[PDB]
Amino acid sequence: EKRKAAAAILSLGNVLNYLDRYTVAGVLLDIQQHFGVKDRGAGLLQSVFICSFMVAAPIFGYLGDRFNRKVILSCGIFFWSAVTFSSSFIPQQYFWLLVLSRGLVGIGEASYSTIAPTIIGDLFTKNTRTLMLSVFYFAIPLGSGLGYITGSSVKQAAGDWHWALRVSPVLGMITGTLILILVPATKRGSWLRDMKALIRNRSYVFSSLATSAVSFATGALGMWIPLYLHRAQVVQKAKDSLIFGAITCFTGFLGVVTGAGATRWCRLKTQRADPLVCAVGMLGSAIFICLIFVAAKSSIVGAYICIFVGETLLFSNWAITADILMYVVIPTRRATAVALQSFTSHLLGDAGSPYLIGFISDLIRQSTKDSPLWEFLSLGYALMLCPFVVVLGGMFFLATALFFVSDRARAEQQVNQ
Ligand SMILES: CCCCCCCCCCCCC/C=C/[C@@H](O)[C@@H](N)COP(=O)(O)O
Repeated sequence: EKRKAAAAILSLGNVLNYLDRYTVAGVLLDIQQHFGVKDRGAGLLQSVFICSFMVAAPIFGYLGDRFNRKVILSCGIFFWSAVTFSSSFIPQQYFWLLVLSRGLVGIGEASYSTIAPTIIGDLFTKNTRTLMLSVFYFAIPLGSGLGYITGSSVKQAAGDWHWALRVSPVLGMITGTLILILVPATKRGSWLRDMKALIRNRSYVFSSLATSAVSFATGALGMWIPLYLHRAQVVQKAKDSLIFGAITCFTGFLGVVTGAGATRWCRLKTQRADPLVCAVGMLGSAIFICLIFVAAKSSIVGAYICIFVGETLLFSNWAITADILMYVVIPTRRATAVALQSFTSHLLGDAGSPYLIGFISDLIRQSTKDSPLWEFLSLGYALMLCPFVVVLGGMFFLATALFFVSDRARAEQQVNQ
């Protein structure tokens, strides 16, 4: 009751946590025409969000261990909710204010993302704990798709795009209030040596690189596909991001389910089933992601079908990389491994993926005739680097597969002693 409600309100907070990152991505067209910026600043928004998130996350993992986790969590939520509401009133000439507010929202969300799973893990035990944490993660695809749908529908209804940013913090105030009320005051229960031991961990290194490629593809695509689809529709002379949000929710759930089923099918034949599957999914999704840019030139329904299948296949290896890190890393180094892997996946992945895609798009457009057709074509050419990164991530998962047996053998050897 007390702890099941706490888990419920923390799951709602995570829904809001992910609903506030993709509200900007679902209204990006209106932001560009309002502020007059090109693809570069549009990518810079999400890049600054992720660059602040990945730097604040370790610090809040260090502050939550020392001080009250629930106080930091509640102050974080309220803080990003306020930054989101206050930034909705930014006038036209201050785009740097909007980018800096995106960065501040990323700092606050880092507190929640870092501290809420520890609270849920400390409230529950065993299977109860495993299910509860799962419900918390269930909010990633639901939150993302709801962010897309919310931004698009609120811009459609209100006649303005700021209301996309204005409607969500009202729920964050209530979630922070109930986290003050519902969530109990739960208490707490060398890194460089662990890093020295983990750099020689070939399977951990290559799994981290594969996760970095996944993050690159996910960040760039989730930022730039709702806008690429709109440009495709305009050249093929709102709805796009609503359909994309529905697809995002359903494909996140379906991808987790299908990855679990595939690994459960492959446990009968290969000891390297966990990484190998992760590779075959990636080289699968890379076939379909590229097809997004082949179908959208002629049909948007084909683009949606390819998004569906490629997003199901890209999201299948989300829960299997955690399996690999559990398998190959001894539990004393597992916290450092998770922290460093998150930092590496952000830094080499989605911290610069949206800005890189925007910069490539702008550089293609500058050396070429300017037109809606060429806007759409330049964004497609820029986005064609996501399939290449997915191919490299599949190669890195294969390299993890070659060493999975050896590294898991040494991990079991060390934990048995
Ligand atoms: C073409 C690719 C476009 C990609 C766009 C991505 C935009 C952001 C979407 C983020 C989706 C995350 C998917 C992960 C899902 C799992 O963590 C949960 N479903 C686990 O919860 P459980 O299901 O176990 O309850």
